[PDB]
Amino acid sequence: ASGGSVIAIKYKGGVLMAADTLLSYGSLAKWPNIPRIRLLGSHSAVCATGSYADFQMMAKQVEDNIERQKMYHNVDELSPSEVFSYLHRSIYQKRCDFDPCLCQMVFIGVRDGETFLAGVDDVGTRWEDDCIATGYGAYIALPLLRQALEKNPDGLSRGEAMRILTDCLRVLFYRECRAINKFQVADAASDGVRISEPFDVETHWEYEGYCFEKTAII
Amino acid sequence: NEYDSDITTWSPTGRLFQIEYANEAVNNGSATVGVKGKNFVVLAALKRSPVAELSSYQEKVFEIDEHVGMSISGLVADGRVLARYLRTECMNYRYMYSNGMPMNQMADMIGEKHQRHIQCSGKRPFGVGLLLAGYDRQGPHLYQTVPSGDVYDYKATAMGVRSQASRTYLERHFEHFSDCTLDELVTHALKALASATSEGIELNVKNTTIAIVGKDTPFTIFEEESARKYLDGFKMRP
Repeated sequence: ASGGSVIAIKYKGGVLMAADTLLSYGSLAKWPNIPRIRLLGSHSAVCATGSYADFQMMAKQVEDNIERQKMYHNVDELSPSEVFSYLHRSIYQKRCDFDPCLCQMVFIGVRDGETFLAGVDDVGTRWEDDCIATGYGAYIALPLLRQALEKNPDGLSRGEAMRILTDCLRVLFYRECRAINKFQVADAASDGVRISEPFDVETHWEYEGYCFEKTAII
Repeated sequence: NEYDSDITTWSPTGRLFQIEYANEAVNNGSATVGVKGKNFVVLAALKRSPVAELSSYQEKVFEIDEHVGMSISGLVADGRVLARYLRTECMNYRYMYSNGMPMNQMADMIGEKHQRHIQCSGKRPFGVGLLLAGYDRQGPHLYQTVPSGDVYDYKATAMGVRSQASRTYLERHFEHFSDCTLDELVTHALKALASATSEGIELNVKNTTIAIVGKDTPFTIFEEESARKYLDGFKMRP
């Protein structure tokens, strides 16, 4: 099994991470109604591309660590950046054992103002931006997010960023083979991460240039 | 008395005599006093005095990380065994989570490390007591470890030889510490410490270490060089 693509963007006050709700087995769309967005602790969320077993094990291993640490000792729960750091160190440690965690993850989180959005590969590479995307979203979706960021660097609004998230999800549906039209958007604001109900983006297949006579190679 | 031959033997009165002896090792070390403020923690340790021309110098105060620190009392040959472990663990934590280990988690680590050594035959309890001083998200923390393995979150404490007088002084001013500022904290700590020295000996830069750790202040030790800001003007006014 293997997930699809993930995209994520920071707006004025929070983060948005969108992902399709589908698990494929090679070319076969196996399960179209499973949730791929997990959320860790009470401030952060994660979503992985590629093999599902590895993401399922790694997210479980980093969700056991958060709750135990907070329950055993009287300490504050880990900030987004620190649970992401632990995620990255564990992925790198699994890679040194030739036991790779073959999934590119996108990690979002918000804690009282300091909003955090990072991404980690499976070889151990980690980065942070104002827009992340894995799978094929790094090629198709990411350029659109980058232009929508730079056309107004002051900071997008929540609706003005949800718009472009829909506009990139549409193209990802058009141009990615192993994808379906039923996505989910996890929105992380100061209160905390909140996953939305599945929704569908509308499409357009009625260009005149697609008519039977024109596309014909007689 | 034949019920103190081992650390794994209970006296008919449910007492561990090896640990009650190890407590006497702390009760005979050099005196140290810790005072916790609202945003700063101040440790003040009384080192050994020079014999009229010659200066013996031994490290009692340690830095464990940017925000932690510890003043030991008792057998130093155990204090180093514990400081190596605490440094190793605060590094293993800062490597994973890239942030300073919280005090409420480090005190428990010290407690477990102690307890692991009071339950087997081929072991012995650390005859050393610690004064942990830290600062994290929740503010300043001052602990104190004993050989038995306990850990006590204190507001102000003192341990070592003739530290009972230091505690008798501290148990009058410990209600106003949340308001006295840094200089006032170090003055309270020094006045409490000088109340444990011998009769004809007074505090001076030669026989006092002052460690400080607070909100915007990493753990800084203070020896002879810059102790004079807190030490050169100081009188034990009764």
